[PDB]
Amino acid sequence: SESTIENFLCRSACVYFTEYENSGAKRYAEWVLTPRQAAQLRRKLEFFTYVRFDLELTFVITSTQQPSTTQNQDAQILTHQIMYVPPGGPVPDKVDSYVWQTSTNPSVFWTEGNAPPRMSIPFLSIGNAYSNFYDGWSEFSRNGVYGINTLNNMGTLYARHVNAGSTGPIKSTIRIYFKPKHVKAWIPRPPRLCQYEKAKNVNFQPSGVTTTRQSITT
Amino acid sequence: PGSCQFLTSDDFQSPSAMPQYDVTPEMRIPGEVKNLMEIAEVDSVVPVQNVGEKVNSMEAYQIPVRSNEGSGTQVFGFPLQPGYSSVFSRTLLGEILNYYTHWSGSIKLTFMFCGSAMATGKFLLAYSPPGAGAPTKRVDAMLGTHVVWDVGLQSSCVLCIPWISQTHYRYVTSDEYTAGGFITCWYQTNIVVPADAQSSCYIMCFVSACNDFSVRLLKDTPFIS
Amino acid sequence: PGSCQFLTSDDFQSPSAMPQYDVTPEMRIPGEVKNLMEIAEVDSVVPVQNVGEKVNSMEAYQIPVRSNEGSGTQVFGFPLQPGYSSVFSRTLLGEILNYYTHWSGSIKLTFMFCGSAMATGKFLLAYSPPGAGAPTKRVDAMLGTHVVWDVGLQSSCVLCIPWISQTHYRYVTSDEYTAGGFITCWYQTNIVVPADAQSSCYIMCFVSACNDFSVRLLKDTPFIS
Amino acid sequence: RARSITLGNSTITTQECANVVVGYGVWPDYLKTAEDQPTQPDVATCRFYTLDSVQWQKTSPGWWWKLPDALSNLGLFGQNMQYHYLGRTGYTVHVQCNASKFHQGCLLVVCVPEAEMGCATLDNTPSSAELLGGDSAKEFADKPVASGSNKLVQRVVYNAGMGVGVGNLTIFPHQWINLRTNNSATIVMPYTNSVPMDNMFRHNNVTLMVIPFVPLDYCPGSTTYVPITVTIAPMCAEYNGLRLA
Amino acid sequence: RARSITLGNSTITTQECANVVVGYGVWPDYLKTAEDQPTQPDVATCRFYTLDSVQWQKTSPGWWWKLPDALSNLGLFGQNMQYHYLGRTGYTVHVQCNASKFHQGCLLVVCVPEAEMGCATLDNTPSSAELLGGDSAKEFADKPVASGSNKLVQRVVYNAGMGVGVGNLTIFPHQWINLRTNNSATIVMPYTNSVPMDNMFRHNNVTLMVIPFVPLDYCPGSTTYVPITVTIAPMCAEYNGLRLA
Repeated sequence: SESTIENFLCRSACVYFTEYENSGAKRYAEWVLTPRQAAQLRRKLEFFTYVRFDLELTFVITSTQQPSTTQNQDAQILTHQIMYVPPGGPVPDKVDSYVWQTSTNPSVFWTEGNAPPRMSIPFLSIGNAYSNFYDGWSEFSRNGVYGINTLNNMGTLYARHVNAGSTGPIKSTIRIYFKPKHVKAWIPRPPRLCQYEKAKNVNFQPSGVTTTRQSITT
Repeated sequence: PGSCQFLTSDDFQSPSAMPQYDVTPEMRIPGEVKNLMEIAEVDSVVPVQNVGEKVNSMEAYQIPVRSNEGSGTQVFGFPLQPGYSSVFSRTLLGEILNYYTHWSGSIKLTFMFCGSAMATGKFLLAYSPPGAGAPTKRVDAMLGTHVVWDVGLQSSCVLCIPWISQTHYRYVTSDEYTAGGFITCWYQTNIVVPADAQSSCYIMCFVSACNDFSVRLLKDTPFIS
Repeated sequence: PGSCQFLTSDDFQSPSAMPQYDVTPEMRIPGEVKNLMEIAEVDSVVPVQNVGEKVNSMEAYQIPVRSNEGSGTQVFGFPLQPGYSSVFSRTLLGEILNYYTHWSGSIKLTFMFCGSAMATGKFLLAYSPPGAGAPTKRVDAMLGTHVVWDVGLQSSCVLCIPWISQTHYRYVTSDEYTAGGFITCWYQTNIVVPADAQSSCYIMCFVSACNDFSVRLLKDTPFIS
Repeated sequence: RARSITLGNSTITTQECANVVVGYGVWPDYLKTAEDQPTQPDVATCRFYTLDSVQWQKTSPGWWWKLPDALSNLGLFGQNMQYHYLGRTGYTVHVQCNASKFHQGCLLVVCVPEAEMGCATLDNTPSSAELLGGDSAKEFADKPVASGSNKLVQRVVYNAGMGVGVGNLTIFPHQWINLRTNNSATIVMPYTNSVPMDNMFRHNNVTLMVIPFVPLDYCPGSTTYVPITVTIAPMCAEYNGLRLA
Repeated sequence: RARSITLGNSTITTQECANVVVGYGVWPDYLKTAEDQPTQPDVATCRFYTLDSVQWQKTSPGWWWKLPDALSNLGLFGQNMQYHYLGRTGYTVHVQCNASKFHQGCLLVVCVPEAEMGCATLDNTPSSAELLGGDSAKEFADKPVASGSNKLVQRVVYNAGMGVGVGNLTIFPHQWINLRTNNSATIVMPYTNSVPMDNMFRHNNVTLMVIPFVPLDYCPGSTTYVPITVTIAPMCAEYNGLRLA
């Protein structure tokens, strides 16, 4: 009963943690949607070849007062904007760009001190199932990289500070949770055995089959 | 109390970021997984000879059998705990069982003698009950739950061990488990081969599951570093 | 989680700023648009000759045909991707298709020979399958899916190309698309005119859509600066 | 007694009992968008394509043949792949192995879908030359491939080049070959892919792996190898229509 | 094809055709004096007791195992004989022998009742040590045992130690084993004795003799022995009631 894929692949897993400020060089966050960065969830997803699911994104945004020497401070409430760029959509080159205003990118404004913001993304493949494993080239020409189908593109995620609250410096961290929903899986395949190296490929270092013992009669 | 809080394990309805978008209909792709138990019911080769450099090669799986010096000597032996045990923790069964904290059921074991079509012998596969220790000699093994396996007639012998359950919490590695049984093989007779036929032959083992298997309290996998 | 947040793409009920105000009833105005697909089904003149200063004039649309030096020479040619292609990205069809990221369907092409009522010739309209490259000669074009168009009998020839789909994400500009077909015209016979009749004549093309056309994932238009 | 199975021009000999292994309980049937996406089926393509035999010796790790790539050069299948663009097909492997009663060994014949191989160097991906072998099988390796600045596919036999345990490859449609009981293996593979039709030159649908778990052993005087032989038949293959609606 | 016969915990492999030899046309059934002589049956005792294998070589006269004595030390049967006093039992010998097609020989498996052995010295009787061998078979001899002042049991193979012609032992329930046809022998022995119940430590009910009439022969290179294997199962055994009327 706990072994159904709905009960095996529907756990809120943290897949990204970063920090952006109201002043300074770092002013926004970005993260191409891809589920292969967290190994604990990648290893569970890699039990099947093709998986079709929906995503529930939960963001935990917390702001800390950066140490500074600016006198006479009195902060206001901070408002954040999380803009989710759908596949084939314009992406911001800077914080105060004109791409944050585009209407086809469903951004969500959230005011500090409430329930965490949350939005649900539907199946975004132009095909019939996401492919955990691909045995081909991205392009017909030699230029195409091996094992990278352009059909598992889930989009990108940009976050920023709508306004600078106080006159002092403030750093805000954003944690992203991944929760797959309505999961269907096809063609089960063996577990990893080896350790993971990169997020883009299945490259690995050859390892033993299992752990050793004193003797065969032990 | 209990509202305006974010709990990781909650099932609520979420506002769709992109509505008015027609998702592609589903198609018929072969081999749809419904439950993880079906995966745990496929026989998987068991590395019985995980001794030294044997693991970093292909000979870890094969079990060596020699006609000489085996009047009644033991061929092999291992405890009967799938998950948490060097011989079974890496199979399909063991890999599924290393996700749950509580599991009980029955295990199926299949041995396939891989030798010439002209070799004949006998073996004495014995099953020790949980509390009882592994047998010291061939007689002790016979006075129990044995199966005399003749490789001339049958080329494959199947077992169905019951009373298999979780023996420890978290993850432990230990030889000779107290609450688990032991499967041992003894040379009842030696390998009898004619002229111009190799007398050194190998065996292989396949571990599966059964209809009466339960798995509860899913946790993290300990093989991730 | 998911409450007390402003999401741009949400459908909720809003409190009316001005209630108790009777809006004017609707009237019957001709030509009510129900879907954008109907607009994409009106034939639009296609600028085939978008070569140099031809675009900044009216001769971009007209295709020049000369009887002399055309025993088997090619008259014109272009890939078959509506949106993202110089020849079709600015028509009605292309302008509707530059709003969606995923579109598949069939395209209708109409050619109208605009010359004297006394001119006769033949043309060889060929359709190259997606993977296959554009034909090198008139023979290669004939050994495929051609249509021999006689301008003495018929003054207009219509085609219905299928397998038309999105070839790239975002916006790309490229001649000779890999996953798209090519439409080319060859001079089977030369233009035969009597005395006191111009032998230089022009053609025109009209691109439309079909009932089997889909458009999904609406995005921003790239023609806005 | 034996049998004969005539598909088109080809004829092959098989045992009365063949114990066929249908892939996922599904027979490779046809496809069940009108004028927008016309499709045309090809029949003569179906027939028995016999690949070159491979000699199985005592020191032999294993082999691997990509099912679409292997026939990319033989008959109509090799031709159709060059002419038509999109195509969907199913297969029927017929791995047969002939050795006397005085030989001993064991082989695993497994059809793996989307067998994405690894690379010696973690930074880059394997070259298509070291990945695709046409008109010839590719062999595994006993020891690990030395890593460096190269695009050599990882080919260790135990990791299988996909970085898994070679004892768990049974999850996929498979069949064992004990030289003392079974002498052949038949596996019918349906069309497994996310899309109804795919380009056949840019994507391998299925991969055929034959790995000997138990080493071949024989007494001095017997033939020092065993000629494994593979026969592939494309089943229910259809391609895009090149006509004009 | 083979078969499996599960008696209690034990399981044994046998041919589809076993040609069982019921002893005297009688199956070893139960017993058909109220309170004066109460009797209690034991069931778990029934099971397959596999004795140690014996290597049959070219120079091998024969063997002999006393059916009550052989199991006097193994499991419940060994225990019950020590606890209860009077007991009646029936047997089911399963002499199996495995050798290749390149071996040749012939064996007689005979169950002899009241096999009273002779003694080298006519004046005295054989010692129980040279007569009873527990957990190990006793072997015959080629040449006569030298007579003297000793209690050595006469063990010449031709006289059989009972002083008869070894070609006439066929009168008793028996079975031949030709290494080119038969590979095993099954003999079901009923309870044969003057009394309904007898003391099991003071009287041997049946004796099992296995004598090779034709010597084992093989060419240099084959295994130089043949491991004969004996399995005994006590059948319908009952013992005296230790209760109080």
